[PDB]
Amino acid sequence: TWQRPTAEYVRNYEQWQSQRNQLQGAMQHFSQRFLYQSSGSPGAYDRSFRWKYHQFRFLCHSNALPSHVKISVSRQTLFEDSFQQIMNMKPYDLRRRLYIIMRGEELDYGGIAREWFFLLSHEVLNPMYCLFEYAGKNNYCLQINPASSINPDHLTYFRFIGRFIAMALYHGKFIDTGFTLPFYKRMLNKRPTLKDLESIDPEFYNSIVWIECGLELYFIQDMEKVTTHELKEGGESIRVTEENKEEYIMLLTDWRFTRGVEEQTKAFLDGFNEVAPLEWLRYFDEKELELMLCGMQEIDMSDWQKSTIYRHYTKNSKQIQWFWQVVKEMDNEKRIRLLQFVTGTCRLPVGGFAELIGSNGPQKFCIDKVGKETWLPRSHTCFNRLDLPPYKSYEQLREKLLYAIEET
Ligand code: NA
Repeated sequence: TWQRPTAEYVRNYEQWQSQRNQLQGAMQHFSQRFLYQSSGSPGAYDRSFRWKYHQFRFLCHSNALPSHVKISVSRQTLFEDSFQQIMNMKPYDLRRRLYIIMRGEELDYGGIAREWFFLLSHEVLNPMYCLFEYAGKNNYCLQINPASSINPDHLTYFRFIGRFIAMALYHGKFIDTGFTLPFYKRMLNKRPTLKDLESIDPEFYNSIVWIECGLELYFIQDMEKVTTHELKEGGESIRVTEENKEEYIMLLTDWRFTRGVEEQTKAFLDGFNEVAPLEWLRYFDEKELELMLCGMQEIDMSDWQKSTIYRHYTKNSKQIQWFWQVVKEMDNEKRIRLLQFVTGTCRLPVGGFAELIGSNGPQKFCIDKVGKETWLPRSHTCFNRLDLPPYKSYEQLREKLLYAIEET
């Protein structure tokens, strides 16, 4: 199906199948995700996630056509069945209440849509289709495959994936595809930063940082057969001057997050926007959007504490005592946000904090002493690591930690 089989296609195929067995189990765990209880108005603006969710919800109700639509599918042909129906419906009818009819299976229509959204959100990752790939080891750091074109229907598929994610959000259902924060940034129209490069391509991040005694470069980029690309008009001709670089770094970073995925992302965003206008997400930051789409979980504090590792610090060290106390003080939603800051996602694997994964593989939540008291804490999400300055007080740590976290 589409791409010929590489050695690495075979590898990714098996991971996906295993994922399907695992997913079959995993639903019980997925069903205890939650957001907020219904309300229509959300009351007076208060900067909180709660208010934003309600306001959004409200927009979805208010603009909903009445009655329902039947989406008819077979369990073994979920992707293909869903695609046809959805694509042949007219986006506004997807705003009506969803009745998902699983063929041959007979009360809990909410329960069925929930499972359908979950299943389908894994089925789209199928290495056949060639839509996505992973940057790190195993299934670390999802991204659109630059070579999605190998599948000649790929843009239509991306458009459908767009409607599907808009429907999850529009009907308040959770998906589990694994999109990254920079991908959400793009749905919000925020420009991903250099910091964000570290999340997805840490070594590329290092090179950009290093970028005066340094070799020959051109406002051009080589992307892979091969084809080089302009990076602004007639860039081949335009020498990057080892002291004239911002244009290069900026455009580079921007290009790293748009290399060979421009039409695919456009197509994804038109699909989303037909169903639920992107304008409606205006209040959300990229972590809040992830939350809307994936759902909150209860963060088990003790699981967190147990499976944390330290560097130049023990559990006894004063700064870490202060850390855990502050975390305890936090409500669940602030615990999630700290989780997103340090690991780049609000999703926790099946068993909990021992299984945590980084770029390199198994990689538990880490805290090292590294800062400058005047510096705020910082993270390296590829390594699930918090750099926590050896602060000189509880209130020093608490202010800074809270600040870095709600920062955007
Ligand atoms: Na991570």
